[PDB]
Amino acid sequence: RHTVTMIPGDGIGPELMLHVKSVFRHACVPVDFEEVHVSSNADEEDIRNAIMAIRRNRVALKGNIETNHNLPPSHKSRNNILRTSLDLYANVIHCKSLPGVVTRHKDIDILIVRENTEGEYSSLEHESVAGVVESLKIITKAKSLRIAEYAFKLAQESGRKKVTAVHKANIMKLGDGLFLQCCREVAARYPQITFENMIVDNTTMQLVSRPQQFDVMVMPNLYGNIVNNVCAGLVGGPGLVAGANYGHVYAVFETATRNTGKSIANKNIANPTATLLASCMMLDHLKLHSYATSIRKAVLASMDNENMHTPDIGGQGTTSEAIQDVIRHIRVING
Amino acid sequence: VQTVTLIPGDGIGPEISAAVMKIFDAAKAPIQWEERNVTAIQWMIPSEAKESMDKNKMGLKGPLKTPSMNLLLRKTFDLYANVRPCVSIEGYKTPYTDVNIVTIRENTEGEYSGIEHVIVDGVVQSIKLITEGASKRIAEFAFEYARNNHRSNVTAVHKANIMRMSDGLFLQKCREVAESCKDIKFNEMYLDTVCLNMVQDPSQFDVLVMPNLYGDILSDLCAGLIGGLGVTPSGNIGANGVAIFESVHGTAPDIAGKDMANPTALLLSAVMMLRHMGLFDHAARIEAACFATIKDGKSLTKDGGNAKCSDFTEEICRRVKDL
Ligand SMILES: Nc1ncnc2c1ncn2[C@@H]1O[C@H](COP(=O)(O)OP(=O)(O)O)[C@@H](O)[C@H]1O
Ligand SMILES: [Mg+2]
Ligand SMILES: [Mg+2]
Repeated sequence: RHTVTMIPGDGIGPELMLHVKSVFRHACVPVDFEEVHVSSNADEEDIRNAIMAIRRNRVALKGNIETNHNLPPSHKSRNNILRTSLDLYANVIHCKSLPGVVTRHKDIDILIVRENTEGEYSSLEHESVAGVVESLKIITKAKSLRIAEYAFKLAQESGRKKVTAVHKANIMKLGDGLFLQCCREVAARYPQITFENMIVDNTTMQLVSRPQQFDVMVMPNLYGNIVNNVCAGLVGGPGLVAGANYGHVYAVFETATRNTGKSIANKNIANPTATLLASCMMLDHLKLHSYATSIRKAVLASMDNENMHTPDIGGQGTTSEAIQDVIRHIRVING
Repeated sequence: VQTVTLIPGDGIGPEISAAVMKIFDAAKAPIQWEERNVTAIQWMIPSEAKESMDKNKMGLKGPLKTPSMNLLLRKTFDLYANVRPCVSIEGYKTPYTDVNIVTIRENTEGEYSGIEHVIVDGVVQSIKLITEGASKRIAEFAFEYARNNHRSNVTAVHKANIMRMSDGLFLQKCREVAESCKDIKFNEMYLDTVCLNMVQDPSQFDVLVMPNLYGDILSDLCAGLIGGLGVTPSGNIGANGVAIFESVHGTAPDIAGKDMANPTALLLSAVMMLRHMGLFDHAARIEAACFATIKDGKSLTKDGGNAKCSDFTEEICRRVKDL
């Protein structure tokens, strides 16, 4: 039996965490969740306990914390505090077109590896003189090498054939140029893999017109934020795609797009897919592959049936009907 | 009858300018073309180009080959507001059909401050600069644009959750202006969410106002929804009533003389130019003349079928004459 940290978060997090437990109970998953809560308090006591809880368990499942962006810069995104404190440097999402969820684009299969601890999320900011603010984007060789090493290893291990570095180095010559140089240093050790690069501007155009061209994509923090959401939106929105946050020792799992769902919370219409697919991602990490596969095949099987779909993907069903259907498809495996 | 400085530029630049000039004349447009050759000297643009612009106040720029000429022009004329109206074109069809978005980008500042440091070896610092003045200015223009172009909504795009001080200040200015202009409906939105919803349902958006890096990306994003840079108008607004309107695509050196080019985008930039001046009648007539030509869809360029740039241009002239 494994003990895993659970941070319910705000919005749809808690209600979906209940459904993850239902599914686990039903599937006889040998995983116990130690829940830890993160309030809106300006005091960082709650978030420090969450860090420590993760240091202990090394694995967490996580909802999104809402950030009130009207408060002072002292009050930092608890989400961002967690991944930097835990040094979960690699955000990984796999946006693959789902057969049952028809969108404008098909045959999408993108692995996005995003630097997760650095760049413009460094929270370095000052006002030199009244009405003049400087934000310090930080790019280092250590972290760019590290993320490129991951992206190339992932491609090699997944049987992928191309890595694409997304950047803005024609304008950010030193910053994004350094990141891009580290991708090339690593590329020299993976001659089996094709290395290309694309400016973040042009990438978004390519994603909305011909996203079949992309395979593995590797990039700094903010461009990752953009490409993740674009690619998520292409395959049918925020309810479908699971996100992973890997450090050397720790690992936290979440919905790829990282949304609260504040405005749909407590109305039994949130899409449980992304959250469930994340729990399976966590099970694979814990080496519980048989349970991961049972739940994942159940979840994906439900997506083929349009009657089970929730509003966010063109349907009319509730969360609980989708979970009912997921559980039915584990019954046929389970008994 | 007014004069407008003309920068045909390079490659296919002359052809598409010649096509835009001929359509403007075919449509009886009260415009004179003071042709001009922008180029780096000593670094400056030539005194004749500088003088043309301070005189005429209005310009048209074809694709310029490769500091950057665009960078140069920006600092010279204080071009602070990049505007890109993206609308779906019937006939040149994409998976996105309901599109009508204006991307309003702060153009001087933000992530493109040009300030980078090697703090220590293997550690680089890039400065994103957000000021009170520039943020207030690009806000005021966005609200002014919506009024003068009859738009209902203006959305401020940001990442203030992460970059509190900088994006929060930018956002602070957009709020103040919105309070002084309650006849336009104002909402805030995170860049990642905007991107997320844009690719699912782009009809939800109207006018997007934002800092430099977000605008640079979203403008290209939107442009990709409507079919690319080859069909996209663009306009830059400067200090004391100056404005350039460009073809934002490449010079296409392959087909420079072969007459396979496509003037649509520069034309639309010219239509946009006319609208800014106040010649709405001529603008709407040429715009409609273009859309109808594209809609027929047999006499299209390689960019398309196999009909030449001249046959396309003549088709515009044929129809625009018959209002
Ligand atoms: N699981 C989900 N199911 C349905 N809609 C969702 C889901 N997650 C997010 N959304 C919707 O996608 C958008 C995500 O933005 P949002 O919830 O506001 O995240 P955030 O609070 O982090 O900015 C919202 O429209 C939200 O209602
Ligand atoms: Mg969020
Ligand atoms: Mg651009």
